[PDB]
Amino acid sequence: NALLRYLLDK
Amino acid sequence: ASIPHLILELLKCEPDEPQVQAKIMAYLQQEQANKLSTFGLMCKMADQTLFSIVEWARSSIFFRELKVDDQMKLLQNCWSELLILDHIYRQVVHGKEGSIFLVTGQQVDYSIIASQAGATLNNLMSHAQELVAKLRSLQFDQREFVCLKFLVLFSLDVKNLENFQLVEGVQEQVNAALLDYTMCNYPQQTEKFGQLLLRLPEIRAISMQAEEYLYYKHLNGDVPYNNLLIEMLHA
Ligand SMILES: C=C(c1ccccc1)[C@@]12CC[C@H](NS(N)(=O)=O)[C@@H]1CC(CCCCCCCCCC(=O)O)=C2c1ccccc1
Repeated sequence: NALLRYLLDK
Repeated sequence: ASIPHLILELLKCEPDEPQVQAKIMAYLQQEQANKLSTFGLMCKMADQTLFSIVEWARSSIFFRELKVDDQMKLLQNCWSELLILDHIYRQVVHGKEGSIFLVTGQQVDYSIIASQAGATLNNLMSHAQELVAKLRSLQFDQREFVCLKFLVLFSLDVKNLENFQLVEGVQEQVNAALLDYTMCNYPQQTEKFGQLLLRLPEIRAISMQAEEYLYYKHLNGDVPYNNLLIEMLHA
């Protein structure tokens, strides 16, 4: 789940 | 007054949901203007709700402290349950049985929405509103709502965590705080705390059934492309 990771790191 | 301090810290994490309401309805007003089934509309509303839920989690005390892998695991273990709990608490806050209130704040007759759903989602909505009724009869307030949200996010059943002890401690702290608050502010309703806790497995069962229903409907090509919703579903 790359979208959730980008959301959590952004 | 009569609120433990931990619960105030948890309340500090609640979003200015008037503004969130406005922004979600603006997003949909804009998207629809550029043929969208009711089911797809609900899917996109849930997608925006999921974005807001992620923003709430990464705003949480304790949660920021976690490695991003742990955050991912917790969020993908509890996103469905958080959605169902938010729906139920919305209905409780508005408390007009025979109607459904959406994340947009829009009220729509339960009749006209249920008419458009299959047997699965109709059963799940009936169960959700039975829970709404019971929680209303217990005077479910916002403090207990956020305590339950944190108990659901920081679940004891999520394995393969690095900092499981942090989640255990958060569970202990929030459980004690909710116990204290509920029994001190509602001596009216002893065993209200145990009842609140008994409602969590039921919300969880509803959440899981709904999650798998939307997963299988997506595999069949009936879930319009919702980025984060579908991403949460696949994993
Ligand atoms: C999890 C939800 C959901 C998300 C996407 C699609 C369907 C449901 C929510 C959770 C809240 C969220 N609200 S929202 N739209 O404002 O984000 C969603 C609205 C809501 C009420 C659904 C009624 C629509 C059904 C008509 C077509 C159904 C076609 C069919 O049968 O195949 C949900 C809810 C699901 C279970 C139990 C209790 C409630």
